[PDB]
Parts: sequence; structure tokens; C-alpha cells
Amino acid sequence: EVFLGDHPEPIYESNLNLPSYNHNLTLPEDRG
Amino acid sequence: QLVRLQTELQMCLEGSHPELQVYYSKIAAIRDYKLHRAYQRQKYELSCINT
Amino acid sequence: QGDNGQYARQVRDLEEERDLELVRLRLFEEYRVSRSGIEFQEDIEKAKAEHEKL
Amino acid sequence: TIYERLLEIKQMNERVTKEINTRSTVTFAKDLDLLSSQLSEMGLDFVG
Repeated sequence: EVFLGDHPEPIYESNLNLPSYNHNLTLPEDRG
Repeated sequence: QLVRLQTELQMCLEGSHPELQVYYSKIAAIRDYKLHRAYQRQKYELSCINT
Repeated sequence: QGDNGQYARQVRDLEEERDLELVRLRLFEEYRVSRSGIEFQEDIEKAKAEHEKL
Repeated sequence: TIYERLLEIKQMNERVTKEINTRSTVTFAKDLDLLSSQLSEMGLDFVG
């Protein structure tokens, strides 16, 4: 499976180098 | 005393005499406090939905 | 290699089913944010209005 | 009878005081005002 292309290693959140996005959450501090 | 009491009454029914201004800096704090609590609720909820 | 007429016909279904997942995820997050906003708006209105009544 | 009870309390004293003195508060519980302070409006908390 290493030589077929598949990754037999465990793939975690930090291996899928997914591109980070941004919606309008995580408000600033005390802005009210 | 009629002069003084009604002068203060119609100088106060606008909102300027001391007694009504000692209960207004004591209730604006309560409203500010409730609003800060609302804001903190929304902040935590949205940063939870994110993760 | 990967070009097998049957291993290339079911990978595409595993993909067609992974993407409906993400569509559901995004629509659901939209609804969640709408819910939180409704609650925040109602609570602010109540605080201000009843403070003034008081 | 009285002496033995007081003795067990004075054996637990050290761990109990350095446990109540290193108490933490969970920040979101402080900001959403979920905790209570009845035993602090009365001084009944075992401060340092």
C-alpha cells in the first residue's frame, strides 16, 4: 500500500493539509 | 418652601436633580452588565460552532 | 494502477457521497448561526426594554 | 469521643487547606454567571 499510492499511515487533522477558511464567527472581545 | 420644592420638581421632571441622577448611574450599570452577559454568550456559542 | 472499470466506478460513488456530506455540513452551520443570532437579538431587546420599564 | 473526631480533622487539615487555596474557576462559568456565592455572601467559604 506504500507502493500503490495509498497512505497506510494514520492520517490525522494535520496531515490533510486542508486549506483554512473563514466565516464570520469568533467575535472580538467585549465589542458589545 | 413652595418655591423651592416646585422649582426642584419641575427642574427634576426633566431629569437633572440629584436624586433621579443617583438612581440612573445605578441602573445603567445593571443594563450594561446584562448586555455584557449576552455578548459573552454569543461569543462562546459561535466559537463552539466553529470548532 | 487505478483505471479498473470497476474500481473507477465505485470510487466515484464514494466521492458523490462525501460531497453531499459537506453540503449538509455547511447548510447546518448556517442554520446554527441563525439560531444563535435569534437568541442574542431577543435577549438584548428584553434587557433594554425592561430596564427602561423598571 | 470528641478528641478522636477533632484528631481526624486536624489530620486532614493540610491537604484540605492547600486544596481550597488552589481552587480555580472555569472562565465561561464566571462570564455567564452560573456559579453561586451564598457561602461567600456569608463568609462561610474557607479562604486562605
